[PDB]
Amino acid sequence: ARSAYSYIRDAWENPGDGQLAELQWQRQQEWRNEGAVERIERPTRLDKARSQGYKAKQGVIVARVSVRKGSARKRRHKAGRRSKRQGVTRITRRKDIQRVAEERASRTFPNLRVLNSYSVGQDGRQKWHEVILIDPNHPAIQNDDDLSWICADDQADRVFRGLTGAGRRNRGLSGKGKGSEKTRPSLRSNGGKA
Amino acid sequence: MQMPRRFNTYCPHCNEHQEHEVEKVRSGRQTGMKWIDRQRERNSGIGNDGKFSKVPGGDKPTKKTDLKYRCGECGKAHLREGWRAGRLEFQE
Amino acid sequence: GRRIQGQRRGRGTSTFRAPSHRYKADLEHRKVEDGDVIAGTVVDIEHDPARSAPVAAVEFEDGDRRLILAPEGVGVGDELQVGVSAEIAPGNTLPLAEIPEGVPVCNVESSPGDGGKFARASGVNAQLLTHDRNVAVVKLPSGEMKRLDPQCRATIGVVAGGGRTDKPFVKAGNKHHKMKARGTKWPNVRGVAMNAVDHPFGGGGRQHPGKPKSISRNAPPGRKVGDIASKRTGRGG
Amino acid sequence: TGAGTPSQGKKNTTTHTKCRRCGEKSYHTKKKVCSSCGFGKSAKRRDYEWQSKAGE
RNA sequence: GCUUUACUGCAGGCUGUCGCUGAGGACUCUCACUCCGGGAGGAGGACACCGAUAGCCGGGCA
RNA sequence: ACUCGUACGGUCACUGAAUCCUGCCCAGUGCAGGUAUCUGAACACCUCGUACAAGAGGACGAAGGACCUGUCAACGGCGGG
RNA sequence: AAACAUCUCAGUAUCGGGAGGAACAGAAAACGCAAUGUGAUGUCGUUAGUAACCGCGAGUGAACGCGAUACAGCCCAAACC
Ligand SMILES: [Cl-]
Ligand SMILES: [Cl-]
Ligand SMILES: [Cl-]
Ligand SMILES: [Cl-]
Ligand SMILES: [K+]
Ligand SMILES: [Mg+2]
Ligand SMILES: [Mg+2]
Ligand SMILES: [Mg+2]
Ligand SMILES: [Mg+2]
Ligand SMILES: [Mg+2]
Ligand SMILES: [Mg+2]
Ligand SMILES: [Mg+2]
Ligand SMILES: [Mg+2]
Ligand SMILES: [Mg+2]
Ligand SMILES: [Mg+2]
Ligand SMILES: [Mg+2]
Ligand SMILES: [Mg+2]
Ligand SMILES: [Mg+2]
Ligand SMILES: [Mg+2]
Ligand SMILES: [Mg+2]
Ligand SMILES: [Mg+2]
Ligand SMILES: [Mg+2]
Ligand SMILES: [Mg+2]
Ligand code: NA
Ligand code: NA
Ligand code: NA
Ligand code: NA
Ligand code: NA
Ligand code: NA
Ligand code: NA
Ligand code: NA
Ligand code: NA
Ligand code: NA
Ligand code: NA
Repeated sequence: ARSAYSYIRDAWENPGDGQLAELQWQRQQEWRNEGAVERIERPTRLDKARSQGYKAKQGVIVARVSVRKGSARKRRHKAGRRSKRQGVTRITRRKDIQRVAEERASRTFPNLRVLNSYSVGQDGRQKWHEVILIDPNHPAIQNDDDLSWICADDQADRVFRGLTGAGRRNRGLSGKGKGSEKTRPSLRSNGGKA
Repeated sequence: MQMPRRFNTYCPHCNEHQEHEVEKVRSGRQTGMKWIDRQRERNSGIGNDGKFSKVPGGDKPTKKTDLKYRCGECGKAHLREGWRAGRLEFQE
Repeated sequence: GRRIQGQRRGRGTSTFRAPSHRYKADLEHRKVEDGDVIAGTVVDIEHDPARSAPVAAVEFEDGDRRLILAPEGVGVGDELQVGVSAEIAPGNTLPLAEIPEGVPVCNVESSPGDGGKFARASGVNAQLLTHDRNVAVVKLPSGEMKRLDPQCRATIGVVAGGGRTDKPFVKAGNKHHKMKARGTKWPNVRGVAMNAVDHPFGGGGRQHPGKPKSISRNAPPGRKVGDIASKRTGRGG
Repeated sequence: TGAGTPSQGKKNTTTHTKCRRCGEKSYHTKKKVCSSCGFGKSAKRRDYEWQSKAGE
């Protein structure tokens, strides 16, 4: 039969309807008062967290991060620029808000490593995301066959190098075929054209 | 100048002389779906849009004749070279 | 060109800032839990560097010593009261509602409890005209009719130091001394006396504005200069 | 007053001094910042790619 | 470098529209949101702010 | 920032002590106000088109413009016959 | 580009953040010599200055496949406990 988890998920397909709607209308009020990075005891979306690697266990941490909505906060040119480069208003960043959020979280917990993240809604001027981080130094994790991989040296600061899930999709690495000529194996090896 | 609305002349389709009717070519409406229409949208962005930032040229003092010759029997039309004419009016 | 003077202002550099460290007190009404039992005694009359007008030091029953926006006719020893039950005499503060009409008031609050915003300069005064269980129409010194919450506290009387504007500075030196006590760059160079690069009115073989002086409300900073969105100009008509 | 020789006489102010971090006489004692290594401004040592030719 | 009713654009201002955003061509309300208030509470209120977009102005700037 | 500030304030400009004074002009340009009607973008809406879509057209119409007015100690003007 | 605005120089110079001895990628929601076919990923040779872009100007510019190098394939979430 259906898992209870399936219900959390089914609700989040329409965060603007039903009980979840009223729930969000309430939470955000408290959220808008919390900081930029708040550690939370339990994931707001259990199904999603667990689906992404979460585990009620020592060394596993979760944090909700808030980020402003919209295009790039850019300063206008202060020297000569051809018309093509005089833009300010329509310029958008190449890194999506979710990655920004994943980075702000990881910096807050210097010793932890990003595992994954998911959205938990947005009001008119900001978006919230919950990030799952892991303590690569806690033995409870170094002995977990399903996570100890994140303990390796080469997984250090993985979020800042785009090795995250959101980091990899944003890098255009989803497709294995047509369209990924300039993305795989990396954007930089392809002269930054993807 | 003046010109007959109908008159006998060669029909390239029938391959034989017949009465044709002369009419000025009414411009057709664009669909906005040609390749050029797509390039305009695609290539226009921040700053100058190259060729798409240009505007309508101008006008020659007198235009050439722009007519359609319709074969009175087979119903098909053909085009001819035009000649400069300040004004062109039909007779009947 | 270069940013005009009006633009250098906003950065808030020394030259444009007010000598705040040399100011005495931020003149605001007291915060009473409620009751009116709040009264104090005028202890001294001091000069307020920020307004070129006197201000009065007052000691309140509850040991509180604070400077206050002094209305005209307040002396050392006088007893002032602040509350809903405040007596109706010069220097006392109480909500517009409890104040009788036709009585001049000063240091009027825009929002009940904001401490007072209107009518605070030398010799000015507001005029409470109408009441109601909702609106308290007051006429500010500019001549405008301002609808206000009757719960807004105010002070009875006209501000002290009236008539300060009647005497001419006569000389540059006097202007200078006053100017030094304000957040303002002085003296003033005319735009038309500048170079094209420094001001929209600069340049030329002779001095004259380049275009018309009336500028649109929508004009951008660096260009909004001269007669801003003037509905009319001159004296004629 | 000449901006040259005559204005050189007023120069008796001490600004740049031996730096505690790098040893260069670039520590600005007024700003408490080394113009050479970045001490006082950055934990990381000051360095730029323009300090050498682009392909070197 | 500078100017302007030179060409092309870019900030900025004004204005419509969408999101935030809710209850009963004009209107009431309160619950988001904003502001005043130490607080209780007051004012304002689905507007404003902010995000997006559209039209106008736009040598302030390239 | 102005601002420990509140129109007897402070911002933006012009002229430049005193004395006697400061005429005529609102067509153009500017600014501002109004505006029956005209013009006026996008979303949503209606029609056609497309098993959908592109697209074409319609209805509505904000600021703005037309149009009207105010204003020269606003840019400036004050001739020929 | 014999001017110049798209284009080009170039995702270069330079700047911000970070890893390792190598990084990154990686076991198909692939390919599409259309097949009764191939079978994770890098890289080298080629495909090819071809397809594609472009005031269709000047310029710009891949991929599949093939020949090689080296080869390696697995773990969760959920169902049921
Ligand atoms: Cl990380
Ligand atoms: Cl013709
Ligand atoms: Cl003054
Ligand atoms: Cl194949
Ligand atoms: K260029
Ligand atoms: Mg590589
Ligand atoms: Mg453009
Ligand atoms: Mg104050
Ligand atoms: Mg004066
Ligand atoms: Mg000063
Ligand atoms: Mg002057
Ligand atoms: Mg000069
Ligand atoms: Mg200028
Ligand atoms: Mg003069
Ligand atoms: Mg003059
Ligand atoms: Mg010099
Ligand atoms: Mg506040
Ligand atoms: Mg220029
Ligand atoms: Mg050239
Ligand atoms: Mg050419
Ligand atoms: Mg290129
Ligand atoms: Mg291919
Ligand atoms: Mg297992
Ligand atoms: Na970290
Ligand atoms: Na790309
Ligand atoms: Na494109
Ligand atoms: Na001038
Ligand atoms: Na020059
Ligand atoms: Na006029
Ligand atoms: Na006029
Ligand atoms: Na050349
Ligand atoms: Na040139
Ligand atoms: Na081009
Ligand atoms: Na083959």
